[PDB]
Amino acid sequence: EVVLHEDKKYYPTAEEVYGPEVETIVQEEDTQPLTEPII
Amino acid sequence: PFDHCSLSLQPFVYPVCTPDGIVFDLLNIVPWLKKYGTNPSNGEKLDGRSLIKLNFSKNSEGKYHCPVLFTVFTNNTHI
Amino acid sequence: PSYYLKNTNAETRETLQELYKEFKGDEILAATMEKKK
Amino acid sequence: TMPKPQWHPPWKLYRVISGHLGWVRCIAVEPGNQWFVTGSADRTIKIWDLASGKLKLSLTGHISTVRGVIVSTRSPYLFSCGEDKQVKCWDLEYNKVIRHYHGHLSAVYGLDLHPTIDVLVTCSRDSTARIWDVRTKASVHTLSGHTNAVATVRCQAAEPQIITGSHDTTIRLWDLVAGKTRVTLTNHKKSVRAVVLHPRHYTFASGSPDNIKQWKFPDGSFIQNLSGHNAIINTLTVNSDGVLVSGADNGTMHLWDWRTGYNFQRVHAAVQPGSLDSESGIFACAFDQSESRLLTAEADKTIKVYREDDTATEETHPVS
Amino acid sequence: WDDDVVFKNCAKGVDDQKKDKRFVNDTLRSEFHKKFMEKYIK
Amino acid sequence: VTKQRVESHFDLELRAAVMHDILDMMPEGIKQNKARTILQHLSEAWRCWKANIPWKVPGLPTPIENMILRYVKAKADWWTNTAHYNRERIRRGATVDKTVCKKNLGRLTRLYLKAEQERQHNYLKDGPYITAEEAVAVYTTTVHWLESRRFSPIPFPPLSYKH
Amino acid sequence: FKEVGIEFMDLYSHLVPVYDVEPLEKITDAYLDQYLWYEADKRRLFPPWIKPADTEPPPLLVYKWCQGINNLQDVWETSEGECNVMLESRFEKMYEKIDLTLLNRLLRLIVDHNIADYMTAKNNVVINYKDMNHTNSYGIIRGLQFASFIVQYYGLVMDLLVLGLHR
Amino acid sequence: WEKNQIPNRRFTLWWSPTINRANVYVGFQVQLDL
Amino acid sequence: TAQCFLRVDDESMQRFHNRVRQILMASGSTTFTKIVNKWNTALIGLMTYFREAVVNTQELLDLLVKCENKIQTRIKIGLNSKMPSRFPPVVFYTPKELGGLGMLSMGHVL
Amino acid sequence: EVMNADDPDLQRPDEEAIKEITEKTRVALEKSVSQKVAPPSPPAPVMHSPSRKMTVKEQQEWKIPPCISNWKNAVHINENFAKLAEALYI
Amino acid sequence: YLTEHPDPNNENIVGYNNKKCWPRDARMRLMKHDVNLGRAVFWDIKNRLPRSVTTV
Amino acid sequence: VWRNTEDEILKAAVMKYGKNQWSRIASLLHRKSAKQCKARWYEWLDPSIKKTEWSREEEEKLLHLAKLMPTQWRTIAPIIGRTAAQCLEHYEFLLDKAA
Repeated sequence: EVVLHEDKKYYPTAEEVYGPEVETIVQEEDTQPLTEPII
Repeated sequence: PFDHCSLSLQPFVYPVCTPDGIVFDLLNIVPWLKKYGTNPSNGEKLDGRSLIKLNFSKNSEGKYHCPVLFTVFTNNTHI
Repeated sequence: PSYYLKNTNAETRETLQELYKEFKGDEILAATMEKKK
Repeated sequence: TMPKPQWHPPWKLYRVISGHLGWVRCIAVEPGNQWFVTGSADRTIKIWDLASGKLKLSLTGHISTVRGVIVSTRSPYLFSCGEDKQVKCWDLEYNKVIRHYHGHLSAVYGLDLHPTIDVLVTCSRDSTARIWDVRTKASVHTLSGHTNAVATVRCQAAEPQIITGSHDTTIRLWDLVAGKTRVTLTNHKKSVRAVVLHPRHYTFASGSPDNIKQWKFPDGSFIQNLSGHNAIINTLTVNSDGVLVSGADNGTMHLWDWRTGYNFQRVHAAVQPGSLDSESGIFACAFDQSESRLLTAEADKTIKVYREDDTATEETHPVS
Repeated sequence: WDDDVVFKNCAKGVDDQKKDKRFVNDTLRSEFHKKFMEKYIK
Repeated sequence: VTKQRVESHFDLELRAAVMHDILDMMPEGIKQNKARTILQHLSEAWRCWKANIPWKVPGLPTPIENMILRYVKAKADWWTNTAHYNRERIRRGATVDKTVCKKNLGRLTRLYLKAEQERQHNYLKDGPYITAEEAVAVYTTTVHWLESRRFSPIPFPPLSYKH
Repeated sequence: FKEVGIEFMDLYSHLVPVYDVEPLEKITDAYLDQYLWYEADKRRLFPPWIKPADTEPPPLLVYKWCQGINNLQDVWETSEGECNVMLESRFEKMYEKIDLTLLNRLLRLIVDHNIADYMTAKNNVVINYKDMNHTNSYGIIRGLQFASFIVQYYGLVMDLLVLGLHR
Repeated sequence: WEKNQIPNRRFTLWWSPTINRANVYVGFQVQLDL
Repeated sequence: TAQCFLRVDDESMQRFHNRVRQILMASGSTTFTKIVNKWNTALIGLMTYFREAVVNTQELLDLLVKCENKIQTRIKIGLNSKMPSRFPPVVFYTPKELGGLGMLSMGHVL
Repeated sequence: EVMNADDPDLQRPDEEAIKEITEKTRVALEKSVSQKVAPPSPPAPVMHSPSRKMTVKEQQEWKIPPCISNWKNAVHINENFAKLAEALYI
Repeated sequence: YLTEHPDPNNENIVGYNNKKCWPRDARMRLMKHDVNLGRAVFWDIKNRLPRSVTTV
Repeated sequence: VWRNTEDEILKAAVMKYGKNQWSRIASLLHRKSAKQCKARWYEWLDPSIKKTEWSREEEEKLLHLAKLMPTQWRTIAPIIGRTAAQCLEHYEFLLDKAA
């Protein structure tokens, strides 16, 4: 087995729906602070 | 420190070190290695046998001092 | 089954034996839980 | 009825980004193929490394949707524009707004920086467009006349310098300096949202629900009616080798060759995990600078990245 | 001691549950929302 | 645009975007598809999303329904994210207001009650999570304790009761 | 029974629910709750360590706890390598996870079956808020006049789970 | 002490001669002409 | 044999501060008497419960003075709108038998 | 024609012309901006397509049911419940 | 506990939380015997409560 | 309790006003409250309340459930499509004819 309510996933996964090769990314935050120049 | 454990992380009683040098006690890492085939120093698998006995000198006060050099060991000196 | 379950006592052990002896599938909830293609 | 159409190898999806919390309305590429800018309805503006596909930065400018952005190739400037009635400019060494060109009356819809005269040209749902001095916050012309929201603009050095297509289903070509209407085309039936200018053929195409149409400069000579991708079209992007891309509203992306107008691929993309299919959609496209890879910002918070297909031959993929 | 307790270790194979590394494009079920609700309702 | 007119504004922009998009693509109802009525149905779909009631009006041309779902999903997600943000302001103390306090309370409860309705129905569909072994262990162990405490079970309260 | 109405009260830092029961059922629950506590006390159900107790206000509790720690045996000695550990936590969701039927059996162990079925059934109602509804069939409704007795009970149960009957 | 309508006008009155000491506040001498 | 050091805890100082913020926000229509009542009451709800950890907590004391002085400013902008200088304090700290507001003060000390 | 008739007929006139015109427009733009700083046109013929009228099929296929509003006026049971209750009775 | 969750790189220092109101010498000090005891005890406690009924 | 006159006024008021403004409705009849109107409508009046006798299969389901989920009638009654009142009294009746 049984799945507690916080442990259940109703939505098929990204690797499930896209395939083997698709290099999927997730990004919550940045690699920089606001000061450091990109230019 | 000089005499502080890796697994229990306090005063180690018997020196029995993995061949690399980051040392511990056999009587300490015994249950960890027996119940998990690897150790805390490295995630990779371990054989218990190669952990070899070592004995550190007792000096005038009882301090761990170099057998040949007699110099006193502290938290910093090279081992 | 009785993994996760250190120290089975006598009457729990008994109740569990008797349940796994006696229970087979029900119908009302099996129906409760066809689409013309 | 045509010479046998050339053979362009197909395109395959390879890398998918999911970082936004709203629709991804617009996307642009940096001059040197190192990073691309995204502006969303989440109100963020997010800069991403083009290689590692990693979010290099995010910046919280606007108040509502960012409807369009553009990066300067003559400066480290980045100009944003959104349905907050406002247009902003960012310095990208200190990552900050540096001037804001007030003036429109409603949602900006799109804009472009003129390649040589340092002005902006922005189109707005307020039935106009404007020409902005870069630095001094000066608007020299309210290019006016479209009977409704000027759904887009593109600007170029040669005459005419400004093409704007609208929901009036018309297209209008303007003289920049007198800021006056020169020419109109009115072939279309349903509103026209996407206009694109060829790099080396002095021509340009416009898309609408009916189908694409093609025109020859500077006059507006109709050329060659392109049909097949019958869905609300949102961005057209054209490549070096004459590959032309129509991103539709409902996810269905269609490819053709610019010369013959030969629709040679339909890609029909798959949505993220949690997004219902009805939320599928394409909202903008852009080839990289080196034109090897292709970015598409979709209507389900994702950025899909397609690559030229290497295993393609004339027999793997014939032309018909 | 310990001779009488009822549940031996239940956290044997719970290897961190990488839903917190999934990304779900669906507001009312994203992990951000779940945790924010967990924080702000009692 | 200023925090007062943010809501009214964004609403205007949304309704008009809907008008442009579909009621220039979907027609062939060419005269006027009773757009005004399709927008009434927009509003009603929203209302029902806010009240957690499955809105399912059957006779709708599926592409029109596709549009409406795209747009309500947009708007509701905006709603949520602005709720997250205002509540973070109010917890950070940043500012005061007599509206953006009551408004956010309302929004935040509605989000909660939606989560709950979900979690109950999930429990029913996924069966008691406390399997049977755990149930029997707990039960029996309680009984052991009570009996070992000679605890006289309380009896239903007699009518002519002293107290 | 009828249906209860919910609404949140706001402390700016975390909302907290606040229910509303019908008046008749209010009165009945109030009585039942005084009764249950009066007996349960008289018969010494709740052992001592279940401690929002009647005899001491919380600060006196703190003092009691300190000096309790103090009067242990050799507590401050660290010579031979002893270590003391004080740990403190929450149960992180007890209300929302009380399971109705099993709670019904655990009450049948304590009161007679008529009282028991009253309590369990009352915890199963329709929760209103201006337009939304549902039937609260998993958790427990903290807002009914005898939620306190049920919570302290379920506590004692999980206490026995943590300690183990011996200790 | 007491062992539409207005706010605490009574409190304003009763503590008047201290809340109008012109030393405190500072500014005009706008006396009521009547 | 040992010494216990008390000190009010964060969560609790925080909920104090929120109670005061709640006073300010919600009461714009109420009279000064009602404001000062809600203040008095929050205060003794803090002191007469904590009672020793308080004096031992500098940071709390800062909070107390800040908040007090803040509600005195709220009644002051109650009269006029022009902020006035000085302002004799008696009219706050005077018992309500003499027609003051009788606000209980915890701040004047260093 | 619909083909590749004349590629240079299409090819863009010379960069040199763009530079001269760019400077011309730049100065003209300076003149207008500096000066300001110190019944529309006839309807062009609708070069349009004809409509293909609305059949009955799509004439109803874009019929929209009216607004019948629930507001506007102006279950499945898992079977393990069985296991649980049976076990507890035992 | 260390058998059950071997931490190889000694991250048990960062995950820990100690009080940040007090001075330095009044808070909890990070000696590895201590921190490991800290987590080992709590983990033993949590292991007695079925996840499905409650938790810590 | 309810009298047929109040009952009819309820029918008409609901079918006119929609299920959502019970304040206006209860304002209509005297000695009737909005909460009561809502309750009565969903309990008895609304047409979806199926008013017949219990099939053998319906009683099988009822009995089986009330054995499965003790005393939770507002949980059961949707599963067999009657009100809590119907399920409750009718289970009482089966229990009494049995004993």
